This record gives sequence, C-alpha cells and structure tokens, in this order.
Amino acid sequence: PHVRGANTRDKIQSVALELFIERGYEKTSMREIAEGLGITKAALYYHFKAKEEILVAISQGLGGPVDELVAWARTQPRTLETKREVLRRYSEALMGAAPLFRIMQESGAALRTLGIGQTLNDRIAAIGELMYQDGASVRSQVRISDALASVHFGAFFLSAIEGDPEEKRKALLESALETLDSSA
Amino acid sequence: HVRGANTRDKIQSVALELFIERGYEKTSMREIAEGLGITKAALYYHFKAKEEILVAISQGLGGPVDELVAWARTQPRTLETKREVLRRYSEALMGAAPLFRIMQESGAALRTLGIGQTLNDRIAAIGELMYQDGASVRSQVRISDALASVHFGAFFLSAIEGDPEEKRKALLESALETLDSSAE
Repeated sequence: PHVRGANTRDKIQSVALELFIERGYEKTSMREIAEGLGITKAALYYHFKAKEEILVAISQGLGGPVDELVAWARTQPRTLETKREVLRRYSEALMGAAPLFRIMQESGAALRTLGIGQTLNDRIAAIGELMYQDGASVRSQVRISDALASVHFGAFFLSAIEGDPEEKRKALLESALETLDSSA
Repeated sequence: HVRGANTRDKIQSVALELFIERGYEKTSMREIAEGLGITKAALYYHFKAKEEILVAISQGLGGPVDELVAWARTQPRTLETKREVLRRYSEALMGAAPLFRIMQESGAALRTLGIGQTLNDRIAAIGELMYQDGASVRSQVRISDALASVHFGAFFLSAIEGDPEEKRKALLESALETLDSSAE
C-alpha cells in the first residue's frame, strides 16, 4: 500500500462519499476529507486536485454495472425485446448510484457538476444508442426516448412518493415499459 | 430613466438575444452594455453579475407557470384538471426553451444555484397539484412519471432531429397516456 497508489485513492472516495451523504456536498471541505484519512492535504491533492474531481470519480465507480450493461447490449439482435431487457437492467443498474442521486437533490452544485459532466453524459448516451430506432418517425422516436428518460430521472421524483423503493422501482419500470410499447 | 425598471427589462431582453445568437459563455458584460448602448456603470446598477441577469431571465420566462399554479389551485382537483395543468405546463416550458438551451450547452462556467432555486419552487408547486392523497403506489408513480416526462422533456428531446413543436406534441401525448394510466 503506497500513499500514491490506487488503494489510497479508493479510500479517499469512500470517506468523501460518507462526508457528502451525512454533512452535505457543499458543506464538506477538502480539509475535512484529508482529516478523515489522517493524511495531509498535499497527499489528498496528489490524487484529486478539487472536490468536484472526487465526485466524478465516485460516479465512475458506481457506474460499473452500466458499462457492463452496454457490453451485453451491443451483443444482442437489436430487437424490441432487446430494448425492453436493456431498460430492465438499466433500472437495476441505477440501484448502486442511489446515494449519488440523494446528494444531487441536496446540493445544486453536485447536480450541475455531474449533469454537465462528460462521463455521466456519455453513459446515458451509450444506453440511448441501443434504444434508437433507425426508421422511426417523430412520434415513435419521442416515445422510446420517454421510456428511457422515465427510468433515468426515476431516482429524483420517486424520493418522497412512498416508502419502499423496490415497489416504486418496479412500478416505475412497469410504467416505463408500457411507454416503450407505445412505440408500436 | 436609466435607473428605472424599463431599462432593467431592456437589459434582460438584450442579454437574452445575445445569449441565443452567440452563446452564454461567449457573451461578456461589455458586449451586452455595448449592444444596449449604455455604459457599464448603468449595467452594473441593475445586475452586478452575468449570472444575475440569467436569474431574472428565468423568472421572466417563468410567468405562465406561476399563473398556471394560481389557476390550478382554484380548480376542482380532478383528473381532468390534472390533464389541463399538464397540458398547460408543457406550453409554459416552451417559452423557457432558450433558458434550457443555455443550461444544456454552457458548461461549468454557469453556476445554476440561483435559477435552480426558482426552478425547484415551480416544479414543487406543480407537484403538489398532481399529487393524489388516496392513490396507490402504482398510481402515484405513474402520475409523477407523466409530470417528469414533460418537465425534463426539454432536455432529453434535444438530440432528436424532429421539429421542436412536433416533439413537444408527441411527448405531451405520451405523458397524457401515462397520466390516464394512474386512473382506477
């Protein structure tokens, strides 16, 4: 274990994530993160030069199952049944990023840095590649985009609806599948 | 008359034009002052930051939605009313399209902590109107699905090459079907 290795980098993201959830993203300072590891700010800055860089690295790690989904989806016959299973697995892949959506709702700065971030915007762009219909007109193309966007933004409006998220995730996935079927 | 509200609205109208033609990041305070014809001293008397103008532009374009909330609070709180406010909320977001285009094209230079405060208060006011007390978990999710589809519609429909109004028409109809799915 080196102070400039990968294990200390992952250890920085873990404590910073805890500091972001409990105390807030905007209220967490780089000094508090360095005090969590017990190292100096110079050792923190070697891996991440800014607080936004830590938040992006957290999104890279919790987006693994999304990258795994793109690998399996690009090896499929590209049918309407294929796009349905991609929408099911995409709803399941976003479970790991649940505390990330919680932070975006708390901090508007965390919302802007991640929403405008190129890495997170590339994930949903890759998922949209499998959802795209070549010969679809305007009506059909908007409805297949509505089915993907409904699952994408699901973690935002499903926050204060009811209690259990699994029942709400299944209901949102069920309603979004019907909009996908509306492409006809 | 340079200290009055007529010039203030003239600053917002001129700045909004320049933000569309050449972009928000490519527009400076000097170009807005020269485009209007007044000194930079007169500009900074009304707005002391470029983002401060965009906050006032967001509130100006959020006129119809504010009046839609006031009208819907005096309505019988039925599914037909929920379809009417959902159909009118789509019309209100059409006016704020240049604002959403700025947020989507501008990067980290734009801090959206200001306009996000008013944007969250509008969707929260609309959300309280779509909310249903005696609804199940399934019907509650489908209502928020119809609202979130129209809300974020100006963002996930930007890449489709269709006509801007035609894309809004198709998305509004798809959300209206999802809204009717929550019935019974």
